[PDB]
Amino acid sequence: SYRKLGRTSAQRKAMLRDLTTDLIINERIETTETRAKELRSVVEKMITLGKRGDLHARRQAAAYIRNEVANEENNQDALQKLFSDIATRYEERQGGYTRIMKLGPRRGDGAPMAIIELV
Amino acid sequence: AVPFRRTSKMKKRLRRTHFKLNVPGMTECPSCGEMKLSHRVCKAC
Amino acid sequence: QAKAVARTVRIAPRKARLVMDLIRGKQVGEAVSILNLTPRAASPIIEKVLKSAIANAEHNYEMDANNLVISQAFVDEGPTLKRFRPRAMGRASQINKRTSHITIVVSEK
RNA sequence: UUAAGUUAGAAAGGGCGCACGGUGGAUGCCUUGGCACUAGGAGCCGAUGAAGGACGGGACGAACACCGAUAUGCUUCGGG
RNA sequence: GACCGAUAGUGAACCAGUACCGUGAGGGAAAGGUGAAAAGCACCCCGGAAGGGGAGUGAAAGAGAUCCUGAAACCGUGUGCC
RNA sequence: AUGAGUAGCGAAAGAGGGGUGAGAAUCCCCUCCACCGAAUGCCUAAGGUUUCCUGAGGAAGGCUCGUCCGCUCAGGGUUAGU
RNA sequence: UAGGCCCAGGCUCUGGGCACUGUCUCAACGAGAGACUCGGUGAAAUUAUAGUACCUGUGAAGAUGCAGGUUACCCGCGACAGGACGGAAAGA
RNA sequence: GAUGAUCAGGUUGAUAGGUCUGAGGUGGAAGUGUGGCGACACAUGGAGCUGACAGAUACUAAUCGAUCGAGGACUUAAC
Repeated sequence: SYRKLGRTSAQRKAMLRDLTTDLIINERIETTETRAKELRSVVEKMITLGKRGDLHARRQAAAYIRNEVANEENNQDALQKLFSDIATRYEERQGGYTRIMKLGPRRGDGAPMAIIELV
Repeated sequence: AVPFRRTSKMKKRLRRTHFKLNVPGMTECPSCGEMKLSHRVCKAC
Repeated sequence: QAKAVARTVRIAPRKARLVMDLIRGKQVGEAVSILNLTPRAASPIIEKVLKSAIANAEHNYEMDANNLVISQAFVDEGPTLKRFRPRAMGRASQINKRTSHITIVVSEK
């Protein structure tokens, strides 16, 4: 099935949306191991939506991506980055746009940490 | 639910026999000689 | 043989002995890696004591850092500090903040 | 080789003894303080402001002790 | 002083009628010991520090600041026999 | 000492990037997200008595941590004929 | 967020009818908090010592510890509530 | 499956995710065009969307490694 991640039904959705947008922005994220394991699927689905490029997929993506700035130099939205920069980079891959690398335990709570990045 | 009697030393030591830690699973980094957890990362290794 | 002791360390002895049992008897170079990769709160302290013992072995007795092994490794009890009123947030009484003396001895094999 | 018999050793941990430590302040030595008396003194202070205090005073923090805007001291007469 | 010697002797050998408790009258503790002399650890090493290991002082450093002696409960490490 | 590394550690929304630093889940900044709004807002009493500001700090204390604090230490700070 | 209706008598009480339902026939699934595992911290009641099986008897109250027999490799973790000479109780 | 445990796999491989194609569920998406004063209706068009289900596909992750684990006692008898 799917993990509940210790949240309620709405907080889980909010954290997933936030992490997806953050990974789109920064190209590489550090978070817990299970959060990355659950984030992989949604971020790959949104990359798949961006690879289409039509208006319908653009609005489906917009109904889930946060309103944040990718880079201030060109006044570029995260959605614009998704549909212009990444979709062009992964034009030949059939799936598997991410990779998780395990780091080790956190000091505060012993949680297992992991880096999730775009290939 | 009240301890009828104190616990002797020998019984305490016997109960504490499974309360111990495990040696970690460590491999040596191809480049470098650092040791990391298996399936963990260390290019900086 | 060389020794290094850490006195009145703010850690419960029973929790430090769990790691002390892991590392004793091992070669001194391998032991550091185990301490680095164990996720316990006594590891950093025991690692500092072990590094101090290794240092004394080279700067004071001119023994080599290789060919060194952990001979003795134990944890003793230190003076206990008594907090009589954890009434702050807690409803408990006379909490005991325990303490430890950590000792490590190394020698040549 | 087969069959039928005997025993040994094994320690995850534990028990007894021994060696070595930690903690904790009994014990032993010691005395700055007390207790019970003895022999002498002296048995009142105060509106010319008492007993007891508050606040202050040092080159530089707080406190004790000393002192009172002449404030960590003034004058005199003696001792040293 | 055929009186006590730090749980004793005053409640008080130590900044004690203090700290604390109570609205108040009032109740009322705990707590002595480095060394002959600070000569109280320059300097080197590990460590952010604390704390250690050398070096040095000292008769003694296992006399290093709750620093004379240091028992028992309690907590550990090694090992002979089961 | 035992119970025992046990019961606790209460609501209630956070996530990432950067910084500082020996060390970051917990401190600072940014971004988005979320909660109150006849209050969880503004002022001003009673009461408290320096808790206020700046720098330093990592003994102790803060139900975890701590580079942070109502904690510690040095300097400062309160102006009326209405 | 915010009352179930109607027909009665007696002044609020007793009614009656309807509506409605997990009250139950009889329970099933789902959400959260705790439980559980991992990292940090960390108490209390209680406590003669203890390597502390069961049955049938014996016995100053009711046998783990007395006699005779029957069973049982060493050490844990999670549950149950049987004993708990646990506490509540209360008759009396 | 509380945790241990059990079971399927670890790059001569389909273990899980992704992708592609399906199964089932909901039910006629966005944009555009048309009709209407308007709320709306029709066409494009069983359309769009789709967690835990199936088959292909090494695209991503199961890397490298480390540890443990025998050398088979004696007696008698039949061979």
